[PDB]
Amino acid sequence: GSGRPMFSVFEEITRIVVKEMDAGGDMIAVRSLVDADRFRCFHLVGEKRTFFGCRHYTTGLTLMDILDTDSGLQGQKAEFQILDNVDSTGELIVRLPKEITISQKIKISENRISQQYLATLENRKLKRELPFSFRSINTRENLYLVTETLETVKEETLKSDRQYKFWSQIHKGQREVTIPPNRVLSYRVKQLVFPNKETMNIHFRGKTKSFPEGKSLGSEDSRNMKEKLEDMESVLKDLTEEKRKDVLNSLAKCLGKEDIRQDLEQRVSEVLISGELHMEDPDKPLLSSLFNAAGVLVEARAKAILDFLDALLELSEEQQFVAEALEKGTLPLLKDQVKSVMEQNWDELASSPPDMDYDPEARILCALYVVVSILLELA
Amino acid sequence: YLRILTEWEKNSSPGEERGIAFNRLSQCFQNQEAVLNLSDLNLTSLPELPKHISALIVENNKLTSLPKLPAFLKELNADNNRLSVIPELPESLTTLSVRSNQLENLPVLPNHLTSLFVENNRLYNLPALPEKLKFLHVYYNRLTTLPDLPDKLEILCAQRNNLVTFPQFSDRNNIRQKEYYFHFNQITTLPESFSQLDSSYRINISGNPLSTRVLQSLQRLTSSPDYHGPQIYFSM
Repeated sequence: GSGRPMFSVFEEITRIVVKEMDAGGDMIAVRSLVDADRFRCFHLVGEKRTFFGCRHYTTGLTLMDILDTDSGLQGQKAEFQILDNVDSTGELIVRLPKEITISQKIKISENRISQQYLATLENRKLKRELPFSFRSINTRENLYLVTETLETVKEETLKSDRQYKFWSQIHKGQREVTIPPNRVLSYRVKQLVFPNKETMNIHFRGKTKSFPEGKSLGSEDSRNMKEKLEDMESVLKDLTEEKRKDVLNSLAKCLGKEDIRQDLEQRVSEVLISGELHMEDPDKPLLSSLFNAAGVLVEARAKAILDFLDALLELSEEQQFVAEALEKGTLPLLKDQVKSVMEQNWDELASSPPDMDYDPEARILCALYVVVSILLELA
Repeated sequence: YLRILTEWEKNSSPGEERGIAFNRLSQCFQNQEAVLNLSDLNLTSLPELPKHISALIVENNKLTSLPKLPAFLKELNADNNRLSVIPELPESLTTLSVRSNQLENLPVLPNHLTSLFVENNRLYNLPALPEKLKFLHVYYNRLTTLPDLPDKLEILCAQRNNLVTFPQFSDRNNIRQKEYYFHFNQITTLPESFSQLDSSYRINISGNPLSTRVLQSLQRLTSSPDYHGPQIYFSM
């Protein structure tokens, strides 16, 4: 359920692809090259809730890993349904802006799952042996099926000379990425719903929950980023200075350390889903701070820490600065600088509506702001 | 015929792989091969073409004009060339791909043409669209209007043009799934007929100077619990 570090130049390219082909539509840009192989048609994608809204993450699963098996659908082995029911639906040209160089246009190829096949995904029964990646999904997250992809047709190398304003207002010229052939750049999804533990339907239009059994129609979160960050700060002020020290140290050990961050995220998610703390956690202090004086888990603390840990992923080149400012006690100056850049180049970006499409620079500034604010309040 | 190709070979420009081209042309004529592919040869000209060919693929070259097309061509792929004009199209043509070239106009389009890809050009006008047309790419051009759309048209990519008026549709005479892209244009109004289109339409008119009245009517129409119209996207 974890995400992937920030790959800024690649996200720039894929977002340009999405703007020129489905501006304002439902096509989604692949953020990380690392995921451009597990976002193909028939692949299953998870949707988790973060500070900025929703994050799509790879599962490695496909529809065939969970589904029991004049349209041309009878026969076909039922094991290679992936290649047979994915049709090439044309080729397209994306004109690149001035900041992007190619080793002025990139060619891409579109693949789609046939509407016929997608029409058979009603009242389908899941397999009797479901992979652990599927049955251990947090029953509050969503699950999607990749329906359409746009991919490169050959190996490309691209450069961005675009400069981020916060680089000079807080020594690298161009950012380069080499994309292998047939790598997905943008995709479209359709939601998978599971009315019970043995059934699966496809959902085409409208927001919904993939696991609706026992749940009711409920108005979802609509807070902006400022409200969310302030509620986080209040959550940490309801903490014993000892619990505050525990959390601050556990978080400080994560800067520049991807494995510590991933393990802490997974463990906080574990204790959020279970509500229990066992006697086999070295990071038991942090996991202890998630419980109130009555030994009951405060989900707000777990969600705040998970949002901090997820925001750390958008800071691929900035965690060293934050750690230095935490050690030298200069986080106030850093927070002021970040707020200044946000107020100079963007408008009310700190009050952005939930699940806003963020340009990479904007998302990096917001993640930096959240991380610095949390570390400052905890100290 | 062999002497014509041999004399055409005598140019031998820098980067022109004209020997490979002579081999492929002679093989195509002598064996009566349905497909002739001269792609990625940096060629600047083409001789008389084997008049039996079904598909001519001359993508990624330096062509500025094209010879007379064989009378039974089904597919013509001339992407990424410098073609400022393309010759008369045979009625047997069903796929025309000449994207990424230097075209400002197109000839009369055979009525049984199924695929037309002319994106990345400088087109100012489009001819009457063939009735059997199913897939059309005209994005990255300078079109100000579009001909009335045929009935069997499934994919229309007309974004990034200079469109001023919304095109005339086929009165929902088609009932399959269709995606029409009009984003990044100059359309300021929409016809009332829009409110009678089915859910089978996916229309993208984002990045358009839509008037306040059109935007408010779109918001009132899509916000109604009783909206079963097109999947519409409108965002500036």
